[PDB]
Amino acid sequence: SIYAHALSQFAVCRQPWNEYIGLLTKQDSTPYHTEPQEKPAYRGRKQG
Amino acid sequence: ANHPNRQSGIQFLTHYNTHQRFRVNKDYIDYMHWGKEQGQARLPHRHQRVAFDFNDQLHPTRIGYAWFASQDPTFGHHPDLSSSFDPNYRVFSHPEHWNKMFTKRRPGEGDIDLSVLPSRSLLGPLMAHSDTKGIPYFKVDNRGHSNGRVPGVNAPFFGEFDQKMMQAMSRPLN
Amino acid sequence: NPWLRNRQLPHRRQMEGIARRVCFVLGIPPSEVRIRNLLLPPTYLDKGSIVRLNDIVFRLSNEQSNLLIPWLTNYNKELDPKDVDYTALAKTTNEEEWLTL
Amino acid sequence: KDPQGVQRPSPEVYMKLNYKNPATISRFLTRTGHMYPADILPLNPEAVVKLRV
Amino acid sequence: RRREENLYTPIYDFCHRIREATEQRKRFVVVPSTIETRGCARVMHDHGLVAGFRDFHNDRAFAVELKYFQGDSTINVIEPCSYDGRTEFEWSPKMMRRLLNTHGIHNRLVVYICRTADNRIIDHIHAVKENIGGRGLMMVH
Amino acid sequence: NAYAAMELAAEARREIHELWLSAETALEREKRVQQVAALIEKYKLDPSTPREADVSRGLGDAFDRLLLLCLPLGKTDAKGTDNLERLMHLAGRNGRELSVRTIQHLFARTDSFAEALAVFYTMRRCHVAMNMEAYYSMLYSLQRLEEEGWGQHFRNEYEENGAPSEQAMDFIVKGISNALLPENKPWLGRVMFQDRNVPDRRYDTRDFDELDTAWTQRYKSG
Amino acid sequence: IFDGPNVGITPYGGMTRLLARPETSLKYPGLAEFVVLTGASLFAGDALRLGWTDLFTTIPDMTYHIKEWFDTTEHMHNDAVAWQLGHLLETCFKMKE
Amino acid sequence: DASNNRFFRGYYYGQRELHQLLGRPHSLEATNADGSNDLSTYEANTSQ
Amino acid sequence: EKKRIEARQMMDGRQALKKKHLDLLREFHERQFFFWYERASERLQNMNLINYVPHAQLREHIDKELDKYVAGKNEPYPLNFVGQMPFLEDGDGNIVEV
Amino acid sequence: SEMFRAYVLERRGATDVVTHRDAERAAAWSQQRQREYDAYCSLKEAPHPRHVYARLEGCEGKIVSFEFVFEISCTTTISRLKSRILDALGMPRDRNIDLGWYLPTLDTCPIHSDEELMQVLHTDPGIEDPKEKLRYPPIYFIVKRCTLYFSEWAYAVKHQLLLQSPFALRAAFGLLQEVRG
Amino acid sequence: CHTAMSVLNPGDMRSRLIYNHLRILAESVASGEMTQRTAFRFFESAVRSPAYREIAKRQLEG
Amino acid sequence: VFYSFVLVMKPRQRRFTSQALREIGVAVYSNGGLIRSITNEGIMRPYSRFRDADNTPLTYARYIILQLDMGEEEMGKVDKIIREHQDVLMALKLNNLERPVGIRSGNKELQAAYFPLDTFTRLEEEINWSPQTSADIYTQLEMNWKEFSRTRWSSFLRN
Amino acid sequence: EERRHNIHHTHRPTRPLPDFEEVFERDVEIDGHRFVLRPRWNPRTLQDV
Amino acid sequence: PVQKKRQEQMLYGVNIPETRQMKFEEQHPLLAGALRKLEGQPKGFPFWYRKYPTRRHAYEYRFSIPVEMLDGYNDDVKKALSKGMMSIQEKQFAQEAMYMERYAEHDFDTTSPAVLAVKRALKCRVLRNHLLTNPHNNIIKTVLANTERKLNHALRRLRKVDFKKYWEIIRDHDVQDILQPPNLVTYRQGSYWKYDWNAGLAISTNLADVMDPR
Repeated sequence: SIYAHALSQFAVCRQPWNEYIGLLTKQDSTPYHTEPQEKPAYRGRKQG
Repeated sequence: ANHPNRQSGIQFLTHYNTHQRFRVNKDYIDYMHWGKEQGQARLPHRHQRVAFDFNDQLHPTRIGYAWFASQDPTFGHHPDLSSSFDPNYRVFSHPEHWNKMFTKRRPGEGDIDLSVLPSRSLLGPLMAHSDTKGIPYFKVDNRGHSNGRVPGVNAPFFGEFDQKMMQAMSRPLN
Repeated sequence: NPWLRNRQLPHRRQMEGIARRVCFVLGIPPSEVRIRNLLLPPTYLDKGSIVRLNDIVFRLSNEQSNLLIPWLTNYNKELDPKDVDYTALAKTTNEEEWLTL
Repeated sequence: KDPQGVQRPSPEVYMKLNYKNPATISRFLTRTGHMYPADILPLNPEAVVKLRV
Repeated sequence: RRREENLYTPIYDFCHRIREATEQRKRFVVVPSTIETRGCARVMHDHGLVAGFRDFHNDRAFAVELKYFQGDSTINVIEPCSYDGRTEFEWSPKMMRRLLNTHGIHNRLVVYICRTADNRIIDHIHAVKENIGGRGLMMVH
Repeated sequence: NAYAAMELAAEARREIHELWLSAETALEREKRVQQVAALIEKYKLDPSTPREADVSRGLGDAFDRLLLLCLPLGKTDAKGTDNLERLMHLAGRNGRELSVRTIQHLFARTDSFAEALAVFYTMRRCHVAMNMEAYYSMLYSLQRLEEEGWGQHFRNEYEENGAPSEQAMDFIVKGISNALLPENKPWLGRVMFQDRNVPDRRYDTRDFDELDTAWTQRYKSG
Repeated sequence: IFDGPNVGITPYGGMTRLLARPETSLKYPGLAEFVVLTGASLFAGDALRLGWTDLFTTIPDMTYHIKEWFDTTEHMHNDAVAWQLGHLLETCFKMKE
Repeated sequence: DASNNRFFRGYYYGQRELHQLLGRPHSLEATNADGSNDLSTYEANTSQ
Repeated sequence: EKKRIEARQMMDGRQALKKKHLDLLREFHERQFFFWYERASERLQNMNLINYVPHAQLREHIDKELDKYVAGKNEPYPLNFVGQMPFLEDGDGNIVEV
Repeated sequence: SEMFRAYVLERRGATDVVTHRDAERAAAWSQQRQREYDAYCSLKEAPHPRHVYARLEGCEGKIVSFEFVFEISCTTTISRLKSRILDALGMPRDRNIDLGWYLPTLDTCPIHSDEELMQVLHTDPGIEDPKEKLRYPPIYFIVKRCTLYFSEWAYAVKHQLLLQSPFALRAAFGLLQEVRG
Repeated sequence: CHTAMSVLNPGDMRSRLIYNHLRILAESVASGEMTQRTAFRFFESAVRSPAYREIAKRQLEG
Repeated sequence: VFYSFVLVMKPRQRRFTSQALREIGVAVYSNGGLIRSITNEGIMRPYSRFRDADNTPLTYARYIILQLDMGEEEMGKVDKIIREHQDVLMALKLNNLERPVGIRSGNKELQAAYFPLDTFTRLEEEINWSPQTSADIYTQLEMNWKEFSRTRWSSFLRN
Repeated sequence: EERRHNIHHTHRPTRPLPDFEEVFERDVEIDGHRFVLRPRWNPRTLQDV
Repeated sequence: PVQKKRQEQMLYGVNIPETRQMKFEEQHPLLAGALRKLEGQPKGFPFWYRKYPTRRHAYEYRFSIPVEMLDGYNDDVKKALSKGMMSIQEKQFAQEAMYMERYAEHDFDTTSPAVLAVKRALKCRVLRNHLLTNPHNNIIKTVLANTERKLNHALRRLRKVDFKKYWEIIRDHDVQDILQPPNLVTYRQGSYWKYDWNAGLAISTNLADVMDPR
């Protein structure tokens, strides 16, 4: 743009929701994170 | 179907040239070592699937973050942009690739093709090393992304992310 | 072909090129050269095109034009609705070159 | 993580998997010289080819 | 692969894809993209048998989105009219008019889909409306 | 310490700009080449010079316009190709990479063919990693050399006649017959989807100057 | 962006009313002239504080969720409708926690 | 002919042979009510 | 008639485009050729450093080699391809030092 | 290939040992390269006397120019540069000020640290019109103000009110006060 | 027990809504009107709140 | 390399070893091929006793490495020449040296698709590592890379 | 670009084309404010209206 | 005798026709002028690249090394990349590329009937002599028969594309044996001529040049 320039100084950045919601205090938090074990899958009609 | 070699069933939802999976001469499946993450060994691998579930993710768009500048400054790597993703990826299958049939199946025996798995040997990177920088420095290639200018990949991305496909199939009312 | 028009009128590279080539051959000074395009309707010729052919390409003041070409006064032919846009051309990006002409 | 090791051996080893490295052959066999059955000591198929050769 | 086998149509296989992806309760199917196929798609989306569809001007394929209700599909059964391409079934206006009638009550439940002499893909109800006969494609409800 | 090196480099660039702003017929091929060699041997721009007290660090951007001040090589000796590869070698040491704009105008500077090859070979000796930029700038320069040869031929034949032949005309229109990287198909000469033709014509000094001055005004305003 | 004296015209689109509500004169005296004269953007926060609108969300692709929430919904009686809509509003678009 | 008579626009024996002879591109499920996807080159370059 | 003029407009367009594609493919090939030359030149430079035994130099070389282990020297001895220190033979190949 | 044929057998103490006949030569080489690296890095820190252009970001055009020596060995130097910039701009020295690099590619970077700043000096040769004669190579900085003052703000808003069609400014004010009633 | 311990994230169980779900299903396990399996599969598939998982990402990690 | 050999030979009096290697060399030159390296090694003690023409088993034998460039047609001739010589106990042949096992498997080569000229330029030694090779060559290698890469063009563009 | 190189887009055209030099006035000075580029309004200043 | 002659002429070596040097000179006179200056002196810029548009185009030295790139190197290297040093498979690819170049209508052409016909003709000859030596590998009996069928197709398409190249291919490689209609029964029903109806060239002739249509 040639001139929006006046607008640009009082212009507003867009707020950081991704990490804000990342860093919200959570009720599942754990001192040391553990990844779940692997869940049971369906191996077909004979296996269940 | 109780016949052996007919066990892979009838799947239409494959990408192959027959709807009968057991006549397909391209990819022979492997019942013993396969199907950790796909459930059954018959069913297509995650990257090859042509039909998609409700609460499951679908295929990542390949790249081959700069273009998100207009977005939330925090927003990380969009879960569907993948550096390396191949729809054509040969999964190692023993009955194809390591085939023990003409042998007594003792420890070393069986015929193997090595063109399947990417080489972990040091020989490759030693043999080919050069003062001239790589292909990307040299900009050897024409073309680019095959769809031309793409908002996620080549050019910058503005407005909104739609991760469900809701706008991507809609019906023009006009 | 509305398809084949988009290319037809020269690229800027070619206009630069032709310009300095004329500068070489004719001896014309490269300081003052003005190289332009005039692109006419496909199947016929309207008033506007003839006016801007008479006026600009050859320099003709209206009196020597009415002298030399009397029938221009009775000539009303103008672009048909179907033929309006022959002038307006599709703008293609440079990373798009493999797709559209 | 590797049911059938594509990780074993680590890269440099491949270099020495030729005919002139008795030592480096030997680290993949038994005390008798036989190979290990696939599901005992799993090896990258490259390594099995180069080794039996 | 051999002689006695049926000769498949990208209608036959269109239908069996949709059928099978309805059985495995998938939300999207990738499907062959020819003319009467996306015709059939539009017709089904009119009658509300399908959640939506799109053609991306991809050459081979386009994609349909399936609809489920009360735990199962919106599609009871979907069957192609012809097993071969070597067989071509013609629907008289009276036949298509018979389908509509269930012992004296007008019944639009089941949908049958046609080519026309005019290259349009229609349901049997519009066809009957203007009394044109058309070539059979499929039936779905 | 090396602060002194930089100061003397300020005197250096002062007289580089002094001689570059000449750009006159008073500056002949011979004169320019020997004036340049004189500058180098005054300020010790050889690769022999130690890392500290190396005069070319503190010539910013005066370096490349000193570098392309070498380019047309006078007719005395094959000595000329060395002045150039002195400068370049220093660059290789100091860490300053050669900008593509710089070497595009560098080929745009070339008068004859063997000279263009001389330059390409020179930067082969200097451990410059060849790109598609290098290659295409080279080809472009060859092309304008021949377009120049034929431009000359036809103006020459026009002078002894007084009205142009039709060959002169269609040469003017479609350019060189069977050229590489031609104009009629613009999509060929490209590299990053940016079009590469700087080298297709000669540039005066004020052209170069125009580009960077434009850049500077752009900064001072927008 | 309510602007257009910047393109040499008077603003159009009705937002003028919103700007002249006695409410806005109360909360932000002078803002009305600020936005009408100077073309200047307003955002979520300020639309909220002026009470122009009540509802706000940070959820990705809200549209899908609205769709599939109203698919699981059942009757058409205006009690049912009132509750379904209202519950949707309260859970996402009204700001708590 | 193939416009007013349904028996003509039957593909896999009549129309297929014809299109192969005349050199149009054709297929099972086609655009034209015919086997034909498009005109052949003679038909595209010649006003009949 | 109208249908045919636009059908051929489309066709000629498409044929034009596949010409353009043709130029692009040629051009791509040249490109990856230049690169090929970059690597290949580079390798052949290194192959120019190989000392090939010519027919004139044969027995000289053979004998310089048979004397590699001559059973006495002042300097450390080179190993094998199997990485062993083999038996040091004197002139004429008798087994002198083990 | 003549590297790999170069191993050798020597006795150290009581034991037999295999060694590269050239090992220590390669060691001397790598050592020299290390010392060169050091010279080069140390020289990148050595005093850099460059001309400075600084453009204040905002609707009020101003560009400060001065000659400045960058001493990049012993943060404090960045803040010396900032203090100076402010001295020329006419502001107190406590302004929170973001320096940024204006690239010749027309891009921009922040500079948070000195180790960076050294590399902005090194990487950009400067781009200058020679008719204009500077004693040293210039650089081009942008200066972001992390704090607007009221005076500043009003300046910006005046700059925009002056920038749009007066007839429509006056008109639209009329329109607002007519809707308002 | 299963409704308390066998279900990850059964919403907020204090809210009158999910509470009434639980109440009704319980009274239907007693008095044999439903099978435990059916009542449990009911309980987890009961309607809670739009975009439920994405609201759950605002509280729970796993 | 194009081809390689390991030649296990009976440890005779030197004039005989020189003669025999001249026979083999002349058998290569005749057939229009070249010799990259004829490498000598000592008299070693193998794991298998070998018998020579006299059927007298041998505890010791001299090892000799051959590296050749031929056509594959008349290397047949060279081969049945070599194996038929009385003083060559064994010969093992390596034909795999242009495309060895470690390359051209699922885009393993960066910046190219199977560039053949890499392993041809090379000698056998660096394709197949000998036991004594340690981390030390990792240094030597690059002092020989960087160095090379500096002087190549300068040295080539001389003439 | 069109303005320079295309006659049919400048002289007596079908539909009008804007001219930069006409739209904008370069380097304006108004009461302590320096405008690089300011558009042309016939009542130039607020005082003038 | 003819095919035999083709194999002997592949075996001992092949050559690029100076046809290509010629058209290289008349098409790009500048580049050939440069190379003309630079003979014998080592080049760092490959002027000769237009002469070899495709990787496959350079068959005279192994791994697609154009002749003039070999200028400043050792002559040992020159003997190392020479024809005599090719494997057999490489040599076949040589014969194939040279012929494919003779009948190609543009450089990157493969799919065209002429090119196809020639490549299949060659492949067929190779497999044939192969089977002459080592009698039972029925894998290659089968591959030979399939190649032959695909050759039959390519040729019967050629004679309706242009017939003189068709002719001289048959005269070069001596395949008239696979154009012979298999058996009288199916020939009598006009299913030998029926072929090119299917292939779609049945009307392709463009009379007016030959056989006045009146």
